[PDB]
Amino acid sequence: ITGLVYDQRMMLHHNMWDSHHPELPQRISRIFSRHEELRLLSRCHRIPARLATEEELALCHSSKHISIIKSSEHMKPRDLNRLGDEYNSIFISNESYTCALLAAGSCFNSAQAILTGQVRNAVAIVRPPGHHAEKDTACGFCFFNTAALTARYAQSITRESLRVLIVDWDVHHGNGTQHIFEEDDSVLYISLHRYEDGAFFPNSEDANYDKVGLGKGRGYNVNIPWNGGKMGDPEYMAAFHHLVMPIAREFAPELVLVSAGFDAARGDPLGGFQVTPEGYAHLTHQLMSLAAGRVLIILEGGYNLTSISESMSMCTSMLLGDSPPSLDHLTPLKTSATVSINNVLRAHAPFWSSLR
Ligand SMILES: NCCCNCCCCCC(O)(O)C(F)(F)F
Ligand SMILES: [Br-]
Ligand SMILES: [Br-]
Ligand SMILES: [Br-]
Ligand SMILES: [K+]
Ligand SMILES: [K+]
Ligand SMILES: [Zn+2]
Repeated sequence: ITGLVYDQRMMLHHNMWDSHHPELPQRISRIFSRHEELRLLSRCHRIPARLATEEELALCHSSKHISIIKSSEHMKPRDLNRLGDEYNSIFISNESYTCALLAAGSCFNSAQAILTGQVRNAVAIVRPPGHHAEKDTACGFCFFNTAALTARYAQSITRESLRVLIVDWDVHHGNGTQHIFEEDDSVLYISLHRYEDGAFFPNSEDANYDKVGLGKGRGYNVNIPWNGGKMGDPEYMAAFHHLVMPIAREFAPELVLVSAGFDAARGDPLGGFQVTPEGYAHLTHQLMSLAAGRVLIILEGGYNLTSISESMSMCTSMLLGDSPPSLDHLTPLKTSATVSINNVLRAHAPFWSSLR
């Protein structure tokens, strides 16, 4: 069976100055609603949300960071505004901390359900997102790094060296996730992201292909950066075919986490890409051949309400065992994307024998 967690309480996090800010509360209600419409919801086993504990947060975050974000809970508006503006792209309301605890806790429960064999796989319709969050700071709509925390939680209830793969197909680089695991050979981080030579958020050259990890983590950080063109299904299918999947098989994860942002989607106001729902279905389907089907799909970004609802529903459909929808005829990829994939191929060929 396929697990699903959703809690409307996570809608409580909101922007009291700009109510039309793209990271909307209804991002999660709309995705959930689409699951009802497509009658996918009843096919799933509902997994309860819970609060992450401060101890669980400490798995990836410093006492300082946890403490300050926690304090925002009892802050007055003007102090909330001040505190948020101290970060890169953050808004805060009195409910933000709790919502971020719920987001992470929901994912812990889902990973637990997967690892105990209660479900085979699962989707987590959560917010605020997580993958920009660093050990010591909030960033890009994220407070705590949900997927990173779920990885450590997973290892904490199995064995410390449980091989976790994190595929991050949110259109932005997960800077927080890369950094948290940069010296780690037990968590393989693979991100596809619009890069534009560092001009695309989060504007750091950390996201380039030559950042392959440090220390015993060398080779266990894979950045696939897109430059120039409007990337869509063919570019992503080719990157999975040439890079993501063979690296994944060689790594042989025991658990796959998808930092599944849907802002690379056709229609997204931010991403500028054109991955279709069918595309996301095929990416999901391929990831399902890993870790004996143990896949947790975690909502990150994505800001066209219609696009993210259709896209994530299609993923859940794949996790339920539906056959992949047919892709549009795959155009020869944009020459820029070929150059990107070759750069990664050359950068990780020394660490992965499947790449040569
Ligand atoms: N003029 C400044 C534009 C800054 N734009 C911020 C984009 C944030 C993206 C967040 C995300 O989609 O990566 C997450 F997954 F975290 F939600
Ligand atoms: Br923005
Ligand atoms: Br239903
Ligand atoms: Br952006
Ligand atoms: K990404
Ligand atoms: K790593
Ligand atoms: Zn994003």
